[PDB]
Amino acid sequence: MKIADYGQLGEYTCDAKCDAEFGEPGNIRHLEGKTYDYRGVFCFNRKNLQEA
Amino acid sequence: FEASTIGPAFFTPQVLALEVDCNIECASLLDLYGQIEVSRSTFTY
Repeated sequence: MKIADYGQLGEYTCDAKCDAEFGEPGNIRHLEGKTYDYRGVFCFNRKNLQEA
Repeated sequence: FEASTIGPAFFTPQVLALEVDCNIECASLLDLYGQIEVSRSTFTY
């Protein structure tokens, strides 16, 4: 997971007002990755390898 | 590392204990001849 944002909630308001507003809530994101592979191959000649 | 791509230094040949010699020496007639012993550079008879 990752917390992208927290958002804004609440504000200072005039006392005479009798209600309040809705803010803009934050955002959360789901992320994922991957794993990679390394490979190779090599070959020999038996007699040459044995006599070297 | 194929043997056909690297230098000869990586392979040491087997050392054999034999030698080839075709030379000859003919038989001698020396023992037929008469033998004489001297101790000076000249002689008389």
